[PDB]
Amino acid sequence: MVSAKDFSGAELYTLEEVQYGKFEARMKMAAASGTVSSMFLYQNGSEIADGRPWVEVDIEVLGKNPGSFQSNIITGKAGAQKTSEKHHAVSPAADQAFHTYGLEWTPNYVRWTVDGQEVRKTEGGQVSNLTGTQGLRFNLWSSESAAWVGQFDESKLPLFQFINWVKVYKYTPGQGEGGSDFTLDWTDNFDTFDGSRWGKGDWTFDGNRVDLTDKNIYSRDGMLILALTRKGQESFNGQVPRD
Ligand SMILES: [Ca+2]
Repeated sequence: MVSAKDFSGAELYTLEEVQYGKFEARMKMAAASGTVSSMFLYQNGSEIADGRPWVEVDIEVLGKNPGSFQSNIITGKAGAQKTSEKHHAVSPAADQAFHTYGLEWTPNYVRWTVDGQEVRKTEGGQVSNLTGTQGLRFNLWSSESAAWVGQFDESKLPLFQFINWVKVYKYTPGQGEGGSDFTLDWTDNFDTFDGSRWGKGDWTFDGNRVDLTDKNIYSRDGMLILALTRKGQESFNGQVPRD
């Protein structure tokens, strides 16, 4: 899908969705005023305004402040969303080093972790409204809401978000591993783009100044790269960072 938008971004998403689990991703985020660099659980179809419930859990690095990320739980329905934005410091800055971002989802709570340390845990409330299944996604784009992400600093493009690896665990309460309540299910070390596991976004949405396209996701040197660039300049010409 293609529009006249001058920029292209990326959205990586799992082809399958699941109910509950732990999701970890080792990554280095991208950040410039005006950008959004993320990791989120998402129930496909939530955007359908037919009275259907919205189910989503977010980790979003807003480009204007690379030293922190916003957490969020989105429930309710399209046009009538219920949110819970919170902010958490990340050191060193999200775009300066790799960190391990974790999301835990059970029937009773959602937990956010950075390098194994909890930064947020929500129990009940919106967690009870996270029904159904959710897929694991990551995207990199730029919001037209200057108040949320800051004025768009186009001069800083191109930008790249690097994903070293992803681990997904099944929710095994009381049956988990090492005493925990999660059992490792699968891991992707991104030595390749595995199309049997992931999809690449190929759409855009209002408020996004970029087209999400398949040309903005690729792998090199054990890293999955998400690119935010001007249209036609999606290729990465640098050296992949080491973790
Ligand atoms: Ca890797």
